[PDB]
Formats: sequence, structure tokens, C-alpha cells
Amino acid sequence: LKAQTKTEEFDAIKIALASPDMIRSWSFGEVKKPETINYRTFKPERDGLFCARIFGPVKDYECLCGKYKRLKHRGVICEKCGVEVTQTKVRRERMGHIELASPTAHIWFLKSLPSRIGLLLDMPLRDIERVLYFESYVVIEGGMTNLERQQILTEEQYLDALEEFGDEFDAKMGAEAIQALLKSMDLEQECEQLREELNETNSETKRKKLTKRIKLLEAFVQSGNKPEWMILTVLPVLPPDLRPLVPLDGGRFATSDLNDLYRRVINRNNRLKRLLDLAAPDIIVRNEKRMLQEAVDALLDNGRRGRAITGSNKRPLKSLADMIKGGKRVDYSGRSVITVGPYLRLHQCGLPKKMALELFKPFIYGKLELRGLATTIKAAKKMVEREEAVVWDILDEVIREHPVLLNRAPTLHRLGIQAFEPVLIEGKAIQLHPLVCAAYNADFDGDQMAVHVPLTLEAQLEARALMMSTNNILSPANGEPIIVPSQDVVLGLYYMTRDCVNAKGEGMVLTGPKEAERLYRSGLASLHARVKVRITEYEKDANGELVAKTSLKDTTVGRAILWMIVPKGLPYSIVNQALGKKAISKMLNTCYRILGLKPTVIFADQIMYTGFAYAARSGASVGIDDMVIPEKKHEIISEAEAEVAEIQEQFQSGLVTAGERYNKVIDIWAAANDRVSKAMMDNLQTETVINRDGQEEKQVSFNSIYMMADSGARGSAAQIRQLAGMRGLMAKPDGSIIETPITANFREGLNVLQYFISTHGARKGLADTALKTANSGYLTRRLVDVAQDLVVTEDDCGTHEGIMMTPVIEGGDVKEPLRDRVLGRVTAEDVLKPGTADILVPRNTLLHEQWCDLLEENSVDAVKVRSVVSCDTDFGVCAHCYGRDLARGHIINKGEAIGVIAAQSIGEPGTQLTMRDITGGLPRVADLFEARRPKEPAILAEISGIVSFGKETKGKRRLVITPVDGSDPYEEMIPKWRQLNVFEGERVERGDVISDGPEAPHDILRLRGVHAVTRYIVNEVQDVYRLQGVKINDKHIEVIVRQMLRKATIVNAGSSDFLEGEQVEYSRVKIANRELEANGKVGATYSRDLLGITKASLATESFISAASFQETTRVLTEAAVAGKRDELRGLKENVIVGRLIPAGTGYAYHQDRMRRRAAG
Amino acid sequence: QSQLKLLVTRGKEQGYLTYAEVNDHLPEDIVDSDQIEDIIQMINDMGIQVMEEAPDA
Amino acid sequence: ARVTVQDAVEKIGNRFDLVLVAARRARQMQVGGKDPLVPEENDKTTVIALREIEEGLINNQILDVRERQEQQEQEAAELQAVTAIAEGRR
Amino acid sequence: ETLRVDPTNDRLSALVEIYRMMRPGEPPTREAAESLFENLFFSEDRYDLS
Ligand SMILES: Nc1nc2c(ncn2[C@@H]2O[C@H](COP(=O)(O)OP(=O)(O)OP(=O)(O)O)[C@@H](OP(=O)(O)OP(=O)(O)O)[C@H]2O)c(=O)[nH]1
Ligand SMILES: [Zn+2]
Ligand SMILES: [Zn+2]
Repeated sequence: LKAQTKTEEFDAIKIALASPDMIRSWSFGEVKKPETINYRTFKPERDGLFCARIFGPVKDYECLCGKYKRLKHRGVICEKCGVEVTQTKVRRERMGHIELASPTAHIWFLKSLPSRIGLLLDMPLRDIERVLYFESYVVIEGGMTNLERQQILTEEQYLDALEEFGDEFDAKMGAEAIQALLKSMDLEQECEQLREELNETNSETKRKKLTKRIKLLEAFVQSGNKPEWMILTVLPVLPPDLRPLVPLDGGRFATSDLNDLYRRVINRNNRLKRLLDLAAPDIIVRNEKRMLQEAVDALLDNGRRGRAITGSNKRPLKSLADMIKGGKRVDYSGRSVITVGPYLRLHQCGLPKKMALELFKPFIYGKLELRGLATTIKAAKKMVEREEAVVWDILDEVIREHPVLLNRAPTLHRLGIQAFEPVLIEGKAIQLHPLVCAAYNADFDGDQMAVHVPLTLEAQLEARALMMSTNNILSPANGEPIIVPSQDVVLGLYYMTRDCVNAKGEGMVLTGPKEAERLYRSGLASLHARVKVRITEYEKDANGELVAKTSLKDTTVGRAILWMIVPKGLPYSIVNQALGKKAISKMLNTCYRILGLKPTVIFADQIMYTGFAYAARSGASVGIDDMVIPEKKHEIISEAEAEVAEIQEQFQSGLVTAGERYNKVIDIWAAANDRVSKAMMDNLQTETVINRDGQEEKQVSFNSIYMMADSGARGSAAQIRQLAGMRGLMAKPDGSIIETPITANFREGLNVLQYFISTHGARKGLADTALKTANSGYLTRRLVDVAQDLVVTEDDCGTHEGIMMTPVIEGGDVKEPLRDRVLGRVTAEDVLKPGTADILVPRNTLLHEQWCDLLEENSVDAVKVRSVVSCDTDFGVCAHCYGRDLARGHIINKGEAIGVIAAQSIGEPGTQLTMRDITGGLPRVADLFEARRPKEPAILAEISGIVSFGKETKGKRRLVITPVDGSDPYEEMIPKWRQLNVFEGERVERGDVISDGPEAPHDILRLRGVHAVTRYIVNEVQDVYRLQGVKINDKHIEVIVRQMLRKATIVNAGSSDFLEGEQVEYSRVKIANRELEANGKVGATYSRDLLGITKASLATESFISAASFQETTRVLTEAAVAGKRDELRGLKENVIVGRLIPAGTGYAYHQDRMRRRAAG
Repeated sequence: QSQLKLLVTRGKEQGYLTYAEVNDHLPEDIVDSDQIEDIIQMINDMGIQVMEEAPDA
Repeated sequence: ARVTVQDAVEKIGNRFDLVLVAARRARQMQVGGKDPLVPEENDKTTVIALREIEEGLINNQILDVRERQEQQEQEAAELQAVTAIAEGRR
Repeated sequence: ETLRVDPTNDRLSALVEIYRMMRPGEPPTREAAESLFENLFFSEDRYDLS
């Protein structure tokens, strides 16, 4: 016995047409005057666009006149002027209406792609539906003689037909004519007769329009909306506050364009009302009606036809629709320039004193008044406004364990916003941990980040348990660590290895920590020798725990002292025995997988501190003599120019093909470039001589630059090759290459010519960079919009099927293996073993248990694994079928947000993608996801049969292949263009190649199989990242392809109406509820359909979510026609409404509320 | 005939949606702000089937 | 749990419910009946709840049960007033 | 081929067709259809290559 009549909690919102009486329900009065504000008193007019009696009072609680002032009469209206004295915010919510004389057509339901008023009535839009209501050609409204029911007549035809009959087929013209036309229309009887007629002896020559309109008519009649509301007779008014005329600075009012529109429509409507009382000339009144139509159409939605103007501005007027067709500023926030903070930890950030003072203002107030000090709230304000020392100490209390999350401008992925613990710093800049400075893709060029203060209690815990930097150790994209040490730190730890012979070396042995005393006390060097020491190692096995292992290994000084940083576990020494390069991340990785979170974090801090400290101790610099040029440079150049000279001389005397000597001479300079590069590298690498004991030996150059190159720290082969070697073949604006490479280098001088040549590369480089940077996000938006609705739910469902995972092998003719694509994956079912047993059924491939897939030899290179592609889930994703790949080591928590994380991870490396039988680059990725047919698509055999010619070019035609076997034939169409691959008589299988060209994803999914098409997409999208060298897990690709295969097409006979292509969501849930419901014959069989990201995102349940990205004017209108309702599980549509997101910290709320909405 | 065959045969699918093309191959008085929306609505979005909803309209 | 917080999730799966229950307990402490279990040591209510969960005490079923006892204590112990009001409108 | 697809046949129909192409609205006359085309490429006040 509920039935409450207040503003409580809503479970859904409904959209539909509005009746004239429905408009009256919102009406708090009727605007009748074009007047707005008084010219002198600046007071709201009687019944103008800004009435006080109709809408709301100007001041809060005092009326218009002033008979009543204070809160004494808040429920009683004024005597002299019916003004309800409540609030001033009432003026913001009060509606109101205008009641027009002659009917008027709504611009949306009239001319918006399909003629909603036309298609429902079956009548031409801008052709017939225009001329009959613009007062030109009269229309019929049902005739029982000579005239049909919807024909168009002229005035001559009208009077003639009227004279022949008349007084028994009356049919007006104009707006009200179309009104009676829609009103007289019977949706029910037409729904019956149309179903009857559009089914009688008709092939595929009619079925199109038949099924279309019948579904549309059925939708409209079931919607509840009456076709009468199609053209409005009462036009509601938007609240004054949402279109105010506020005085600016020194007079000069500022009003909205809507006021101009409403003022115009009011004027024309009034004159129309006055003309229908005075003399009534047909031409004058009919014109005023067309003018009234103009005003209304302009107010509702300008668009669209010439564009109304006035208001002095040459620019159009922002209509109602224009204000809702096409960034959330927030309190408790700030921003500033970032700065490196070495002394900081991994979970801390440098927050400015004055900045943090203003941020936690309300918290400082409360805490002050809590302890004492400030007698009141305003006392705290005056106490912090006058920074009185003691207040700062209070600040140290409020920001104690109150996390603050930082954010960078280019937010590509989830690690764009990470939380930290605030640490007061005497300065006006924000300091950041140099480790998480890579996740942000942030540099200190002058970049500035923003800070937000988690106000809510659970918001603070959200920032601490989710957005905290310590919880984001591994990248969401690839399982590898993200906080891995970079340039400076890695260079330092690289210097802490690097075994140099002799030089204060000798094998003076000690015991770990003791060696530290040796280093500070000079005597011995640091990069020697090697030298032996006692290492107390620690390992565990089977029953875990710890097993000591003291030994005597031959390391170095650096390795020994650096060994102290290494945590309890780890293989020890051997991780330090190497050097500093890429294993620097490997060590961090293994430390995480064998120990845990905290140990990995402290290990990261220690290796960072150590790296920085010893890096400073090293004093590695970059002099001009550090980049040594090869002596054989001029030799190589002369030899190369000698060869090209011979080639040019040959070209002079014919002989060689002059048409392509350009290419071969390029090979000459290119080969020469490799000669110089190889020479420089072989030189700058080794070198040195030292003098070990009896002298004479060779190691590797301690040449700073090389040290930077052989240890990450921003230094690649190509760059170094340009520093001392030479800049090779340079690009030309034509797209061609110049046959005179930059012989010189940056170490040497650069001629004006070759620099004016390199300026092109730099220009196109920056230009292309600017393009792909915005284009990457351009792709990300489509990815997110289509995927940001699926969330891992229902724990872990059943099913065993799943793509058979195999190492991506180009080794067929090039040799290239990759077999790490199986880890943290939930096994399908006991994937065999050369003998028996072994792998379990649903056992997720552990990080240590994937190394067990090497103890089964190279024989086992194929394992069936559950993926998001398959999964017999409904509206979510099985936890097992997904994986575990996060910053977390375990499986994805139930109710995460796979969609956005997947899309982000995909569009994150988009910045480093070079746009162009191999397209390659970002455009290749876009084409693969959009599922576009190639420029020369191949063809396959749909059914296995016998290949034979089907009448050599007898059409039309063009060759024809007919693979017929078993039963029934097929006639494919070959257009002569492009050859073949299978002779006549030969047999083919189900999906064989008969064109040997580019394959179309649609054909693969349609014929080959879902596993095949998904394998195709993932293995083709990776191949463009292989070349770009961007590591990204296949899971996310499988995630987007999952809902990429959202909808399908049924072909048989069931409760669903055949031709309708519907998503496998309702399909599967309904086919499961039909085999054991009444009969399996009341349902049909479906067939998966491949549709691109854009095409897939276009279709969605919520009309609000759709109103977001795609054209609002369309979706909102069509959703208005049929009584649709969002209810209401989508992420996007639940964001603009301002409520808990149906995922993450929420979900449980939505789950409880979802089950709660089952009672009624 | 003319409008239908030209629109369909040409736009397949004009790749970058070459708007400044067929709008000149249309009769009647030009430079209008009315026929502008009726072409940007048919090319994309509801592809294939929309190109059959255009001629009929 | 000043740095994971990861050691608490394995005590109650899905970090999200961890946040909910932890926020629940922290809500009890910050306003109303405080009484922490793990020693404060000058820490905010944000982390105190997490430390308790890590300690092994204060979970979801625990809080719900203690809420049941709390309701049975406020209601059953003060029914003499409600029963006297029940005779108000017969 | 250009002549084959040319509706106009004289000077009047040409200027009228151009007048209807440039200013779609009012009925093309004699003075307007001529003066319009003249004030396009044959008048300093309406056309100038400097
Ligand atoms: N895992 C865990 N760590 C805790 C816990 N309580 C405190 N810590 C550690 O406390 C350390 C900081 O100690 P302090 O810098 O002196 O601050 P405290 O005054 O100790 O606060 P306290 O009383 O302990 O809560 C951190 O160092 P770090 O080594 O992490 O920072 P890093 O590795 O970067 O050095 C935390 O790990 C806890 O309940 N769980
Ligand atoms: Zn009053
Ligand atoms: Zn599943």
C-alpha cells in the first residue's frame, strides 16, 4: 500500500509525445504578451515572457508589488497580484504555455530524415506534405466517391470535384487538414488490413516496404501516443531562468535568443488571433498562418531552412534544439606545473603549502572549530585567511591520510589519474614521483597536472584501494610493470654493474654489507674485477617458507652493495650479476610475482634511490669527444660515391636500365649507410685496452653515450648513428627519396643544403605527429562508445569452448616465435599431455605454471582457452573466460569495467602508430575494427562441392563458378577481372580460397567460423603493433570483438519476426526459453553477423545513451514516437543523470535495485 | 532515373563522403539551406538500406 | 593498508566490496559510536577500518550481525515506551 | 559534347538560365538577366583583377 506522490527514487525515465492537455499540466499560466521587462522600472510585465505570477518571483520571498515581504506568507498568494511567494529558484522550474490559434506542425516530426508525420500517413514529405499545408494544394480526407483518401487537388480540381459531388466528402487544407488526416487515421484497422494485403502472393519484390511500415505502425499503435499530438496546438514555454535577460556591466542587458523567438511567435500568433475576428481576407490570414509556422519551426529547431536571424547579429539564433545538440567544472580542484621529487616515495606527491591550504579549506575550518582555537566557523575563516602558523599544523592533520589524486592532460588510459598521499612542500609547484612519471607519459618540459580532493568517505577509500599508485604496479594493457625505473635510475644501476678488469680490483673477498665499508673507504675501485664475496641467498619450494643458501660467487663491488636492496626472496645475485638495461624491469617483475605488492613497492623505491644516488656518484656527462666518428667514414663514402659514379657512367652509355637506376644507387648509399653505422658501432662499442696484470685485453667502451645506449635511458641506434655516423637517405616532399644522403653528421658541420633538406622531415614529422595524436583519440572515442557497457558479472558461468591458443608463428618463412600469449588464462578443459593427465579443467595458467608449459617440451604448442569471444554469458562477461591481466595479480574482480579499460589500452599506444599488400599503421587498425571490405576482396566456397564453369560469360557475365555436390547448386559471380586458383572438376571444401587475395572479415565470420574471424582480427591487429613494437594483450582485442559480434540474423520461423536482425542477447535468452517452454518449433535458428565498431555502437537500448554520441535530433525524435523508456543499466546514460555507475564500487547497488525492481 | 542512378552509382561510397559533388548534379534552384540536411542524413548511419529509403522519399 | 590494501582483498574477494564494507566501518567510526579495535596510532578513520579487516576482524557478516544485535538492543530494551504507545490508538 | 548537354539555344535563354542559377527566386526578366551577367566579369564596380 505505497503509492507515494512525491519526488522520491526513480527506476527509469520515459519518453513520448505530449498531448495539448499534457502541456496544460505543466502550464503555470499562459504567456500572452511579447513584453519582457519594463523599460523604466525594470519590472516583470503582467503576462509577458518573464511574468511573476505565472513563473516565479524575482527576489526570494518578497512579492512583485510589496504587500507581503518576509516568510510570513510563503504559502499564500498576494492580494493585488497573484504571486506565489516561495523561492526564486521557482522561476527556474516553472513552465507555462502558449495556446496558438490555427494548428502548427512540429519541425522535428515533420522534416527529420523520415517524415514521421508522412511515413505514418504514407505521404511524400517536402513534395506533397509541404504544398498541402503551406496553403497551396488542398488535400482529401476520405472520399466515398471518385476521390480516394489521400490524393492532392488544386483549387480548380477542388471546386470541380465539389460541384460534381460536394457536401459529402469535405476535406480542408493546411495545418488542421493534416490534423484531421492523422486523427481520422485508424491505426488498428490499418494494422490488420496491411498485414492481410502485404502477405498475399508476393515474393521479395514487395516484402521490404511491407515489413518496414507494419513494424512501424505496430510500434506507434503500441506506443500509446495518439497521432493527433504530431502537430501541436499548444506550445509550452521554457522557464525564464533558463533563458534570462540579466543586466551586465553598466547597463547593456544580456538575453537569450529564445526570448527573441518566443517574442516573435507570440506576436505572429496574436495577429493571427486578431485577424480571425476582424475582416478575414483568405490570402492575408493564410499567410499569417504560414508566418506562424515559420516562427514556431524556428523556435523548436532552427536548422534547417534558410535560418531565421534578426537581433542585429548576422549569426543565427540558438533555438531549443540547438542548445541540446552537438566541460563539467568541479569544486575542490586545482592545477599547477609539475616537478621531480626524488626524495619522495611511490605513494606520495608534493602538494604546495598555499595550494593545499585553499583545497582543504572546509576541512581546516571543521578541524579548527573541533579542537578549539577558532570560536566559530567564521573564526576559522578569519584564522586561515590570516595564515596564523598554528593553522598549518592543523593542516598537517587533515591531509594526514586524506589521499589526493593527480591527473595529466592527455588521458589515454586508466593510469591517467592516480592517487597519492599529500606531502606539504614549501613551494608553488607540484612535485611528483619520477617512477610513475612514465605512466602519465609526462615530461618536465613545463607540463602541468591537476589535483582533485576525494570528498566522500567511500571516495577516499576508492582513491586508496583503486586509484592509489601503489595498486597500479603493472599496466592494464600488458601484464608487465609500469612503474619500471627509467633513464636516470637505470643508468645508475647500469653503472653499478659493468664488470671492468683490474684497476683497484683483485679478488679481495668479504661478506655482503661489509663491502660497503670498502667502497666508501676508497682503496678499491667500484667496477672491478670481478671479485668474490659470500652471498646469503634465499629460496622456497613446495611448502613455501624460506630456505637459506650461503655461497661464494664472483660478482663485483656494485653488485654486492646493490644486493642489499633486493628483498627476502628472489634468486639473488644472478639478477644483479647481469647489468642494467631491460632486465632492470625483469627483476622488478619477478619480484612482484614471487613476493607480492608491498615488497615490490619498497623494492622499487630502493632501486630508484640507489639508481639516483650512484648515478650522481658516477658523473656521466656528454662532451663533444664522447661521440667518436669512424676513421673509415671518408673511405666508405668515397667507395660508395665511386660505385654510384660507375653506375651513372653506365647510365650515360645506356647498358643498365636508366629507368630504375635511381633505386639501385639508393641501395648503394643505403648499403654505405649500413657500412658507416656498423663501423661506428663496432668502434664505439668495444675499444679500450686497460692493462690487466700483464696488460693487453679488451672489454667494452666506457664512452658515456654508449653507456646511455646500452641501458635504455633514451638512446637508440638510429639517434647515435646520426650523432657521429651520418644521416642517411632523406625524404622529399614528393614522397620520393633524394639520391644524395646527408654525408655529414651532427658531430660535424652541416651544409645549408642538406639542412634545408632535413627541414622537410622535421616539418612532416611534427605535422604527422599532430595528426595521429588527435586521430588516436579519435579512434579511442569510437572504441569506448561501443564497449563501455559490458561488465564482468554472474561470477563464473559454464561452457568449455574457446579459441585454441597457439604461438603466433611467422616462422613459416621468416622465423619469429611468440608463446607468452597464454598466462592468467582460464583453461578450457584438460588440454591433454603427451601421455596422460597433467592440466586441469578450469585451472587458470599461473605465472609459475606457465613456466611448467616448458617442462612439457616444445611438443605442446597448442592449448584451448576460454575467452570473452565465446562464453555462454548473457549481458556480461564470465570472470574465468576473461583472465586476470591487471595491476592486480589475481583474476578480474566481479563487476569491474572491462569495456573502458579494454578500449583505453587499445587506443593508448595509438600515439606511436605510423599511418602508412600492406597498409599498416593506425588506419589499418581502424579498417580492421570497422570491418571494411577490401578494395579487391577474395572469394570462398560456401559449400563443399565440385568446381565447374557455369556458362562462360552468359549474362551479363563474366565467369561463373558452381561448386555442386550432395544436393543443390550455387552460382557465384566472377567478374573476369582478376584470375582464379582452382581448375574445373576439382573439389573444394567449406570455405576454400578461390581468388588468393585479401580476405573479407564478413565472409570469414559468415562461412569460416567465429573462432576463425576473431583469430583473424586479433592476429591481424597485432601484426600492425608488432612492427610498431607496442606490446598489448589479446584479451582487450577479444573484448571489443565480443560486442563487435553483438547482433545477428535469424533465418527460419519463430516468435521473432524472421527478417529482423536482432542481438544474440534476447535471441539466446529466448531460445533457451522455448525448447522447454511450449515447443522448439515456435523459434528459429540464428546466424552471427559481423558489424563494425561504429555500426555496433549505433545500436543501443537506452535512448539517452544514444542521444549522447550520435545525432540527438534523430534518436530523440524516433524514441519519442514509440513510448520508449531507459531503465536503466547503461554506464553512459547513468552518468549524465548524475547517479552511481552500474559498475565497480556500484554494481552491488544496481544489483540490489535490479532485483528490487521485480515486485512491480 | 537521372537523380537515382547518378546518386547510387557514384556514391560507392565516395570514400570520404564527397559532399561537394552530386549537389550540383541536382536540378531546380540551388544554394538553398533546405536540401542540405536531406543528403547528410542518407549517406552514412543506416547504410545500404538508407540508400533505398532515399529514392522512395 | 597505507599501501595495499591488496592484503585485504584476499580476505574478501573483489576490491569493490572491500571498499564498501571498509567505508561502512569508517562511517561508523567518523560519526557515531567510534571504538576502534586496532590501535589508532594517530591514523584517520579511512585506514583504521582497513587495518581491522587485515587483522581478521570486522567483515561484512560481522557488521551485519552486530547491527542485528544493535537493533535488538535498542528496540527490545526500550519497548516499554512503544508498547505504551501501541495502546494509543487502541 | 558540352553543346549536346546544353539546354540553352540563344543569348536570352543563356542569361536567363544564369540569372536563375545565381539568384534563385524572382522571375528572370530582360534588364535583370542582362545586368546581372554584366556585373560579374564586365564591370569595375563588381569585378576587378586589379
Ligand atoms: N603494508 C603496510 N605498511 C604499513 C602499514 N602501516 C605502516 N606501514 C608503513 O609505514 C611506512 C611509513 O613509515 P613512516 O614513513 O615513518 O610513517 P609512519 O610514521 O611510520 O606511520 P605509521 O605509524 O607506521 O602508520 C610505510 O613505508 P613504506 O616502506 O611502505 O614506504 P617506502 O617503502 O616508500 O619507504 C608503510 O609501508 C601497514 O598497516 N601495512
Ligand atoms: Zn504582491
Ligand atoms: Zn564465460
